[PDB]
Amino acid sequence: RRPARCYRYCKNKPYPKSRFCRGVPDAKIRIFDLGRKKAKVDEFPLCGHMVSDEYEQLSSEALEAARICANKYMVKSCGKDGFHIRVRLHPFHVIRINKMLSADRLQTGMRGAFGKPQGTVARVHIGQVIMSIRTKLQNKEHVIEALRRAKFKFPGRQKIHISKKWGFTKFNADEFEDMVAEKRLIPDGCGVKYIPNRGPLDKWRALH
Amino acid sequence: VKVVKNKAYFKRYQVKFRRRREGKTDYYARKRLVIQDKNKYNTPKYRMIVRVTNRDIICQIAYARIEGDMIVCAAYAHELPKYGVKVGLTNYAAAYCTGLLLARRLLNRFGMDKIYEGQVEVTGDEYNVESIDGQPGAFTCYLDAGLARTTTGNKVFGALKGAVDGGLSIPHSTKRFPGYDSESKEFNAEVHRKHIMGQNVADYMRYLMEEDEDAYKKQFSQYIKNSVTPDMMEEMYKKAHAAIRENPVYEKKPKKEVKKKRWNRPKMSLAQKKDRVAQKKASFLRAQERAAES
Amino acid sequence: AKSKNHTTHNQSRKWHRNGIKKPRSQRYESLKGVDPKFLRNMRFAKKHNKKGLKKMQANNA
Amino acid sequence: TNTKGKRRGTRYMFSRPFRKHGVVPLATYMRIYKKGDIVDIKGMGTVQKGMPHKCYHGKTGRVYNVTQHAVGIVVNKQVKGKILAKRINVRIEHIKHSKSRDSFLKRVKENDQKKKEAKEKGTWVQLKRQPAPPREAHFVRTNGKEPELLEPIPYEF
Amino acid sequence: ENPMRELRIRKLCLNICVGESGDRLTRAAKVLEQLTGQTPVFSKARYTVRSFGIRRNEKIAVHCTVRGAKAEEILEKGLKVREYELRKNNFSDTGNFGFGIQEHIDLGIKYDPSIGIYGLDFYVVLGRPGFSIADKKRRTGCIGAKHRISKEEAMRWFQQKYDGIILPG
RNA sequence: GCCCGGAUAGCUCAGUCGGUAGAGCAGGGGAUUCCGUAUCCCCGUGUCCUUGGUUCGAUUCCGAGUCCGGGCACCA
RNA sequence: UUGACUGGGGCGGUACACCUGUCAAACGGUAACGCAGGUGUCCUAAGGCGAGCUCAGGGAGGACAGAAACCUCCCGUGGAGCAGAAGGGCAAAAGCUCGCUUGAUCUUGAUUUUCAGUACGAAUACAGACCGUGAAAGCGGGGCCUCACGAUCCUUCUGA
RNA sequence: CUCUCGCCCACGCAGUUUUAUCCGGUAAAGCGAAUGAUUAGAGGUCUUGGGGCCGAAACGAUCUCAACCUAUUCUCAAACUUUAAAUGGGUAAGAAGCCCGGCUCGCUGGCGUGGAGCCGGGGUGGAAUGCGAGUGCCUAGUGGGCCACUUUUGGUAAGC
RNA sequence: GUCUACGGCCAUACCACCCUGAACGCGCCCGAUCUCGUCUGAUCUCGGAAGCUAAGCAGGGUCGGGCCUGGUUAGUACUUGGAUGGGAGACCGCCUGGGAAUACCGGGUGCUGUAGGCU
Ligand SMILES: [Mg+2]
Ligand SMILES: [Mg+2]
Ligand SMILES: [Mg+2]
Ligand SMILES: [Mg+2]
Ligand SMILES: [Mg+2]
Ligand SMILES: [Mg+2]
Ligand SMILES: [Mg+2]
Ligand SMILES: [Mg+2]
Repeated sequence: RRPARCYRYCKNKPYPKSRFCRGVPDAKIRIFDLGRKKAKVDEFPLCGHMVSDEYEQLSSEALEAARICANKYMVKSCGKDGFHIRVRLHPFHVIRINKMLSADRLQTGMRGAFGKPQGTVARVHIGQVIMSIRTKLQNKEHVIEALRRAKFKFPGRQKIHISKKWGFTKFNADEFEDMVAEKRLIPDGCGVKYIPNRGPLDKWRALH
Repeated sequence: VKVVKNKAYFKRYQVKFRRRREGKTDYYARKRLVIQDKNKYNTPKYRMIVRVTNRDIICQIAYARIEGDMIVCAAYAHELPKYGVKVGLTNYAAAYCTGLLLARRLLNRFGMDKIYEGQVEVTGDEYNVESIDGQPGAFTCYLDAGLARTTTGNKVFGALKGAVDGGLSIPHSTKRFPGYDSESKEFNAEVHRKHIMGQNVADYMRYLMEEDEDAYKKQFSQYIKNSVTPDMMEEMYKKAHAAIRENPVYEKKPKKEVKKKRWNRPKMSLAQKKDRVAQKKASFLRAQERAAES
Repeated sequence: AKSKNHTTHNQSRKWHRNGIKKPRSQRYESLKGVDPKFLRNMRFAKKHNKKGLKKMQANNA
Repeated sequence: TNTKGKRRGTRYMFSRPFRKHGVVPLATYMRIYKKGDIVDIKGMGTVQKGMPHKCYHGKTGRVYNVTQHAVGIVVNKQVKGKILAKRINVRIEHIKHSKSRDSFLKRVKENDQKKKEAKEKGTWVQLKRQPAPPREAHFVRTNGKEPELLEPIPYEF
Repeated sequence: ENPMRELRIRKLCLNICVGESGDRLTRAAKVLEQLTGQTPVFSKARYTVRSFGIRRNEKIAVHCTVRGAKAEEILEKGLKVREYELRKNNFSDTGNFGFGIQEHIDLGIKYDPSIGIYGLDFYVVLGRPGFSIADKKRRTGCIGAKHRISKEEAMRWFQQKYDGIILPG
């Protein structure tokens, strides 16, 4: 396995696992949520993200080392099932290997140069989130420290941001409780199902 | 719990036409019937729209313009009691009589009355009009049955020969008139003229005198309305043939007779249907406030 | 002995060194390949207007 | 090398657009093309017979021949260092009327009726068009109120 | 009080589904013509699966559709061998039903060992006056929701005419 | 150190028609005999290498990794 | 006498004649031993025309009968099929079934595609014949379109 | 060589804009829109795949993991796409035009219809900027290129 | 105020459900002797006028679903042209011009031609 120096900056057009590639090994991450996944909405108010500064490729393998490192700190502090980490970006680009000498000039030179499927990375843009926990508000300095250790396993530059939203929902946490109170939001497990006021009227009568 | 036929089916649903959903046209046959060659540029292509319905037969002559079809003249069968056939307005003899009414009305509109008589006495044989040298040319036309199955004895070909006997040039063949033998190849004009003057329906009146008089009161009740009897019927259409040739012009009623208008609801306004909603929302909350507390 | 395969480099500035030209579309184009039944009529209409015209038009003109 | 075949790069352009499939409407066939008409080429995908070539899709030519089902069109085509007038036979469903001269045929109408409209009245209307001039020295009003002060907002993520 | 929105036997469709073609299927059509008095039409398989002995375009069954007063004449034979009791789940969600018999000797057919024993599937479709616009050529239309008939409505028909027993359990 | 076929009882080995887990030895019990030797019978012993996919169905098919044996191998 | 291309040559492969999607950077054009595949055939119907019909799949019922047998009803914008590689196209259809047929025939030019704007091949719009089919409008000179092929000289057969 | 400018408006032309008119499927965007990938929980239960349970027994009775369906959620696509730029491509911006009357035709044909051609007649100021143009013959050298922004393919990369 | 026959544009026209529908019509509807077509007068073809608005069909309704149109998203994302701009790079900011898309929210829901009929 080559250094990730080699498989970094987004140089090729994206080469997904599809019906034309058909040879690519499986990524190291295969599970993506490691906290208490069954938790409701109102249990963990704040979330905290780690956000890219630069447009690069993070490998599928490097996302495994960060989620093991971030689970390990927060079962040490917040306890087992006291948080919910979600690794948000998924590896779909397939990087390739031109495995030569396959100490001799035997195989080819650059003749049939198009590589073999080597592994998977994830193509990350500037500003896009990578990982995100959600906790109690009494765990605020354990948001940063889990996300400050897990950035020593990524290339390039990341930044830690505590988000103005209510958890993993899309709604701001200042007027979340003003809006889930009367009608406009209903909790379904770990997320929030925003209801409009423009459907059939019997499912307004199913409310109240 | 089971299955989902339409959720974004509607997002990707492509309707056919206004007139294919309603089942009138097909547009495969229309495209071949209705478009002129491009090197003719303005000459209309004429047609003969013959539509049998329940209780009527409609015959029209239209042509294709870009803003809709342009109908030249039209003959009906509720029109037909003015000339003498008062009842039985969908048989093969009311089909022939509508077509001759549709033919004579056209040539009178075009002024081609005295030339192009067609065939005055009906032998039922295949006649085919020719254009006379020095006279205005014959009215060429193309029958379209539309969406009805065209086997032999279909009465859409009843109006076809009423038009041919009026002096209209229509390409056709004798192979689909009644009286054509299927397993043989012969054609019988004697069968066809008997089918054209209404003795197929006179024999069935004779078949219902001497077999069961009780079914002859149920069926053919409105031949017993005035008096129509199976000896009178073959003469009765010949008088209808001789009277539509001398007067096809179709005068219209004075037709004013009313100033009356309201029969269906208007589309209710936005504010009326918006205040209906809150008048429902208020009526639900009193049902839970007062009627669950007291 | 490997070489260079195909370029369009330098070709755009030598196309304009004599300056790509509209072919000037003169009056009276040729009738090359007009459909023959139309053309066979149109010279029957050109060999009778030279004969059977100029007594019953020179009065009207 | 690169497959010099007819109908090659036309995955999307000989395709009916989206949710306009089916049998073609009938006013397309009820279009009247005479000699010298300026038509523009757009090959459809339902009718298979008279599609021109992908070289001409999007271009605009002139009618010199009118046939039963098609129209002879002279278009300019760009070959390498010169253009050529090519005469292409295209069926009637792949063309339509180009409106590109119809903003000139309106202002030869409303120009000549306006040319004699001042000839009978003795003026200097100057019917030749000018492009957009620099703006007139106008006089804005700020009646009562004051111009609202706006400032660049701070940065946040 | 309910005018001309009423049930009737629209058609009655019978079949025997024999496992093979040949001699055994040639006299299966001898029996279904002995019931109805009209020739059967040979239905053939479109699936070749080889665990059934079945094969594509191999004539596998005989069937007919009997309509009118002869439909209810055959139907009163097959219900008095099933003793005018059905089960509730013989009624489809579109209202129409069917029950099927074993041993066609129990029906009016006399036994002959050159022919044998065959089983029937009687299947009855119900109809109101006006259901024919779904099968009309010219202006084909949907039927309307209040005019179609339900499972819950056809079982109180079977108790009205033929006065049967639903027998749910 | 590049690819070709394998991974099955305590073992070897066949197959795992897209529908069972089966020869043959080691072990245990019987049957045979005057007592034995061979012989016969029977009962056991299957994460069918892990994970994912493909139908009232996969150990069987597909393909991802690992483990193991057999190898594509110029002239300077 | 002992092919060529070739990240030196050889071995390998064929990028040597050709077609589909992408590269290709929204007209067209565009390279590499770039990627994913395909071709040297098949078809008297799978050519032609007309008619009637609707597909894949699912739901709910029916003797054996079960995931899969046949029967029925409902839903069903193409999730089917169109000989095969793909892409495009197509529903009273270009798909299924049936009835007739041979336009897969004779003849001259023009136009398009590659292109030097040469040829072959493929194709388009006609025209003059003789025909098919359909009630007719019409459609048809091979296959729904994009590939399926071949000079001079020599030979052979046919034509007045 | 053919002509144009020598002393109220260019004939003509253009690696340009403007004014109208079409053309396209890139970037972006979308996947609670089809196709193809794909994480998570929530609600409802036909159903089978199995257990705890009254129990000789019982779809008479109480439950779970699944499974399927519903509304949501995370993340994508050179060989996907509803939508969709910027840049770009064609065309038009007049006398070779506009209008009127008439004659020819063997084509077209209800029609002194349709359309072509032909003759005679009527009135020129018809975007901005710049420029003199048109056309023919003869013809050498070249047919190893290389580089740099920007956009891109193969490659870990390369003064590849 | 609407319809019938034929149409043009082909969802503001479709879809699910629920109300209303005078008069003409359209239709369901009642029959197989003929014409014709079926395993079956169910369809298709043919004879009608005893019943019917139940359906189709037409109007209207739904805090409807789509569809159409508009805001918001947003001068955001991209992009023309320019710089001896920044940065180790990846990428970025500015200059000069052009400028989207989804969620979210708002409003609409057939328009018309020819010919004939009702009121
Ligand atoms: Mg009969
Ligand atoms: Mg018969
Ligand atoms: Mg009937
Ligand atoms: Mg009604
Ligand atoms: Mg009603
Ligand atoms: Mg409504
Ligand atoms: Mg709505
Ligand atoms: Mg720029």
